[PDB]
Amino acid sequence: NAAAERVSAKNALESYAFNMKSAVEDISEADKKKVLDKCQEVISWLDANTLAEKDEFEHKRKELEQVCNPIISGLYQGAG
Amino acid sequence: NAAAERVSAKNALESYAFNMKSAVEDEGLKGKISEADKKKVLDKCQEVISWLDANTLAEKDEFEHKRKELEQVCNPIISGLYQG
Repeated sequence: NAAAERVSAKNALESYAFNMKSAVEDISEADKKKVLDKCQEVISWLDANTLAEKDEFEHKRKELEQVCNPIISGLYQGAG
Repeated sequence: NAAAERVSAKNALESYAFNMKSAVEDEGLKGKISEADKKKVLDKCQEVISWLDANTLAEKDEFEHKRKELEQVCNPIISGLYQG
């Protein structure tokens, strides 16, 4: 149901943001900062948008994963 | 340096295609990724690799477009695996 989907999108975003902040504090130093700052911006956004709609959460999670997924996986490297 | 940015973009695209391909072909992701997700990732990796073989001397921003295309397909999967 709608209430359930909304909270699930929200928890998906929150937990990714915090787990990524932590993960990165176990790669480049500029890239660390990129992740941390983005997680921090999503966290502040989440703090002010606790009752936003499911779509808004999912949108922010896409933004977050776009920045963080490549850096944390090391996927861009090796070919050089 | 334009030459270097171009090469960095090409390398990142190449790295991603081959590394993702290898990641999902991993026998230790059996039942962690759905067959549909896996086939999708693999097909896109192959198409990119095949584009790159034909476009070795393309412009920086063409490699970037291509890379973002690959990301849109891979990111949900990557996120799904870091979530589970």
